[PDB]
Amino acid sequence: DPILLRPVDDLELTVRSANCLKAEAIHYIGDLVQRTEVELKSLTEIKDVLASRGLSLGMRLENWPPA
Amino acid sequence: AANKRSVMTLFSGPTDIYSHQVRIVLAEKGVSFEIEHVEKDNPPQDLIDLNPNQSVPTLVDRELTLWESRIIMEYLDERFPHPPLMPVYPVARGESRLYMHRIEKDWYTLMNTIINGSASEADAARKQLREELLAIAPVFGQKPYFLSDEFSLVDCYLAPLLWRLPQLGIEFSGPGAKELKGYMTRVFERDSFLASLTEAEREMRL
Amino acid sequence: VMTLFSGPTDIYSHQVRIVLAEKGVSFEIEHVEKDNPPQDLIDLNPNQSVPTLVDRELTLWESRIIMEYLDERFPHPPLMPVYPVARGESRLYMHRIEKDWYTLMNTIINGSASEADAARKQLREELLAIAPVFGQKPYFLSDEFSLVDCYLAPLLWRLPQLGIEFSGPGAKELKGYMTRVFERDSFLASLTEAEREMRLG
Amino acid sequence: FGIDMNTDYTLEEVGKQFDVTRERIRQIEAKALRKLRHPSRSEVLRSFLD
Repeated sequence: DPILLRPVDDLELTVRSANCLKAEAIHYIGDLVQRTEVELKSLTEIKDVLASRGLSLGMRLENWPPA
Repeated sequence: AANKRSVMTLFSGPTDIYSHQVRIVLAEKGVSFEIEHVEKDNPPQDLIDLNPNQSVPTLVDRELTLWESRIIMEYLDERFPHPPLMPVYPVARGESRLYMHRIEKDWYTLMNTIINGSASEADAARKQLREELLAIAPVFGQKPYFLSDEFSLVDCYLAPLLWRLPQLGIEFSGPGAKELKGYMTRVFERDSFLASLTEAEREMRL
Repeated sequence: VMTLFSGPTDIYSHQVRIVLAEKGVSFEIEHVEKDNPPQDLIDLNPNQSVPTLVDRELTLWESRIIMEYLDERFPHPPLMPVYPVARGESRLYMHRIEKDWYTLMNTIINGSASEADAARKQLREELLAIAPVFGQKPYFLSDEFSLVDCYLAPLLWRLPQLGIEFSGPGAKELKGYMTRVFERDSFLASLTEAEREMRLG
Repeated sequence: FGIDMNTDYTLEEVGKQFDVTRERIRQIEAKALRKLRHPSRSEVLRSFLD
């Protein structure tokens, strides 16, 4: 998709639920589809932001990231 | 009290165009105003005591009441500026205060005379009123508004006096009414008009 | 090219003259007969009502429109507030005096001697009511002459011709006003010979 | 700014318009102008530089 390669703040997510994710040393969103829930009101906000724009949890993504 | 809040205070007229002229400029700037459709027989109490001239409408914002709609709809256009409603150039700003004076002294008294005139005057007024309103017909081709391509207060003096068209028994007729009538399609349904129009004045539209 | 169709006596035409001679506008006045200028000024004025201004492209009447033009175009010295709060005050205060007092003087000139007494004394008690307030500022609610006093200076100048006066109270804090404003060159070089002989000044 | 309007304005000169007069007005614009600063909202706007 064109929707995996964006800046992690480019989803307009909310600041504390943006701050936990970003402050926990995440790099790109194409890993976010791969990010597991065991690795992480903070849960609710990752949930609707991904289901709004066509994103999702625990997905399967190989050959990533090559810059 | 009335001024005791950080908001306005307006004692409007439910049918009197002095209010409805103020309503459009009141809401066209996006401010939260209190509506009070009150009567001359029984207005609100604060409208009687703090209003030592006792007119309608009447606006009150933390310092004193304001009336005489040109004073009212000027205080809002000079204090709450965006969007703007009056030009910048003191030449074009002069006449823009001049057309308004040529409406409150030219097309107002045809409304009062039709409110208290004889049977022929209601036609004589309607005669002088209806035909001359077609006399300014070709104006609208050059400008989408009254000689000012942006929406401005001089247009707001027309539409409320164009919303009471059949209310006092009027209908247009002649060649080129499509130009002015089609123009009414461009102004009679704006947000500043649609959200501001009182349903009491709407029912005459059917 | 800025001409003015001034009246010889009427306070309205004396109003605009104070604004012009104040700002320093280079103007030329054309007089009217008594309060009628020619029938020739109906083409640039379908109302035929004085005063009327003509500055090279523009026509204006109803001095409410005229005076705010010259204030809005010729900026200094300014004759209005600065922030929108007080301009509503001055713009409204002048609506009082042009509504209560000015038309009140109608029957004092154009009303029979019966009603002339009616307007005369009922107005006088109003005249000294704001009289103590002149102990707040020099002018009518201002520390510097502005548009709001523009309706009083040509108003006060008509006192002895109408027939009302100050006598004891209403003259102490009041008469200091006219002796402070009637000396400014703007009102000085505004005085016309027809409006001068009304009083000894 | 003077965008689509007459002369520009002062902050607390504006604050008497929204009626909440405070140093919020220096904030509302402050964080908003950051949002336009982000990418893909400045993608068309960036193109006017050089």
